[PDB]
Amino acid sequence: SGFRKMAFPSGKVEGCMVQVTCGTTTLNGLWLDDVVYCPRHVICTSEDMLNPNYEDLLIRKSNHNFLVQAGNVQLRVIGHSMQNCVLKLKVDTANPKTPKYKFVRIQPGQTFSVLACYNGSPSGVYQCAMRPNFTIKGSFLNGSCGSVGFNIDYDCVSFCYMHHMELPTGVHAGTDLEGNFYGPFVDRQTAQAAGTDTTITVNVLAWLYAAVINGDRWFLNRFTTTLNDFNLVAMKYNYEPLTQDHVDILGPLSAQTGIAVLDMCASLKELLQNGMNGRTILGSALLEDEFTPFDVVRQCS
Amino acid sequence: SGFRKMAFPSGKVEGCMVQVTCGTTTLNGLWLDDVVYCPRHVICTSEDMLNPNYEDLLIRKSNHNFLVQAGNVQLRVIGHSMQNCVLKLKVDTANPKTPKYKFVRIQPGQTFSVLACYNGSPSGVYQCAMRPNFTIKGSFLNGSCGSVGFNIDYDCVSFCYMHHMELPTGVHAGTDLEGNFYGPFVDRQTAQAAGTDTTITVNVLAWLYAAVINGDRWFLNRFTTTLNDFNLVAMKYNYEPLTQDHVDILGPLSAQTGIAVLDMCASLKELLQNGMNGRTILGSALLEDEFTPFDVVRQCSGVTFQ
Ligand SMILES: O=C1C[C@@H](C(=O)NCC(=O)N(c2ccccc2)c2ccccc2)c2ccccc21
Ligand SMILES: O=C1C[C@@H](C(=O)NCC(=O)N(c2ccccc2)c2ccccc2)c2ccccc21
Repeated sequence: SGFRKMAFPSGKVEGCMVQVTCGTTTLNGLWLDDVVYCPRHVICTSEDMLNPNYEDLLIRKSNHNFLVQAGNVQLRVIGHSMQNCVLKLKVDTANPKTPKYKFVRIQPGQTFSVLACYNGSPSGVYQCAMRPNFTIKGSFLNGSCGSVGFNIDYDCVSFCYMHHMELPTGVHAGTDLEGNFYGPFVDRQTAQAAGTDTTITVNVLAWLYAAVINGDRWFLNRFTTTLNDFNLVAMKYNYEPLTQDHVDILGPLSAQTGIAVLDMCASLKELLQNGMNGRTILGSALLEDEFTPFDVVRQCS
Repeated sequence: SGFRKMAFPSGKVEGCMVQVTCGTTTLNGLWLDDVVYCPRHVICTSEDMLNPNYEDLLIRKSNHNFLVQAGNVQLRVIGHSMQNCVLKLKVDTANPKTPKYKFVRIQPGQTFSVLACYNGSPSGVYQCAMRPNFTIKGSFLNGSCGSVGFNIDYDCVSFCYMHHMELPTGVHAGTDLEGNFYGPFVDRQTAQAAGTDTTITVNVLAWLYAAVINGDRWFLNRFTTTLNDFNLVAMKYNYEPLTQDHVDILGPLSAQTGIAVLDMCASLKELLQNGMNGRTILGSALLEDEFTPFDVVRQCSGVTFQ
């Protein structure tokens, strides 16, 4: 019983964090096997960012210009290359603490744990969702660049986010570990902005189920709805559409509580229109959308 | 920018978790040097818990009646002893992943991270507070007993909590690592229940300071209050009394933001009496009390661990 914002244990990722220095800049990197991954903007000065030619900037760098340190030890850099917006530093030692891992690109709505680091050392761990507008709402300061986001499933780390920049609105932008940005962002100095955001409907439904597992019931009503009618209401209130896959993914929580998916949608429908009436669900006065149906199953069953 | 409920990195603690099995019961243990610490209720059958005589139960166990496993390697038990509500199993090898560590007893209102574990395998980590009523509002299922709570101080893990039971309201009770319970709970089947709880005032104020640091300023107003006047309103909404010590420890956040402590109390007074009128603070439509003053400073100043 209980329901908390729970992160993955971070130890397998802590064993991969390093510090990467190129000239006057230091940021974080991720050491897997004999490669260190970090944002390619490490190689840029402030003046370079106005109009960078990353391929030329990198031609003017050599292996010796990159200082890589794992705790107190310098790694020898023996090669360098760029894949999209990620720099890959080859080093002469494979990380002995390399976990089982994969790189995955996640969809909006999906959650992960962030290990916020500075200078290759950890500050803390917390859960984030990829927003529909491809930002995350993290907690990050200068020098957090190169911190990563991940999930852990049957002993295997799936890295899905590398942190690159904070946007003027105070939210965060980055890439997958193949170096492709999430959303319309770029690693140079230009006006760029996140669009309008929406609420992750399937996550809100998963959280309602969680509330029912923990004994909340007051929002269940006597009504039902169709998927198409629910989606008409959702759009008015800037909620993402709910798809049949979503319904299917919510099956297990449906099974466990007795509450048909469309009946829970009928509950949300009334909440979207009429609000929470001064009431709380699982410790909150707003509808929470950063728990997936898998986050809920993991903690509640 | 941003302000999250941030847990400690858990790697130093993950390397200490093991499984302990006695009869049909399996729960988690903490392996530090050549000792394994776990709840002593591991030695009890369901029959025994009505009125356990732990020293009579324990004297009847042999070393070989305990099965301790690190992963799927057996740690042979070579000695046992009880200290308060914790069992200490001496084992035949020292954990080579033992971090620097200390046992510390925390006070109510203080915060720590829980590493929730099942069958000796960590499943996740979250940050929570010790409630005024000495419970924790954790997230735990059957099997979680022996899971621990901790803080990190530079390179040192300060262990503060070991999980023993869920009470009937769905909150959590346990001990320090010397096996003394927080609060008036006991490790037997009783009708014990969670006493009346309050909101941790100082922590709410700390989080309003976090909000200001992050640019969320709408609840700042032109009024002030005295400490005594404030406490009258605190009493009515079931908030802990604010003391001059609490006022002192908000000193640094006050200095950083330029908002006097008693002006921030004036802002909270108004939020209590009026509510939020539809608005949010740091993404919440409720007043949050699980960040301490030091927690705000640590996150906002990018403190790391070694
Ligand atoms: O969460 C973060 C990470 C950090 C950040 O935003 N880094 C970005 C950054 O430093 N640059 C850059 C700038 C000048 C030379 C080279 C790179 C940048 C610029 C444009 C596009 C992409 C990268 C930060 C700073 C202050 C507060 C919060 C935070
Ligand atoms: O958060 C937890 C941990 C788990 C718990 O509360 N276990 C308690 C428990 O197993 N016993 C006991 C019982 C029979 C023999 C021996 C011990 C118990 C009884 C009284 C006093 C203290 C210990 C649990 C069960 C359900 C949901 C959530 C949770």
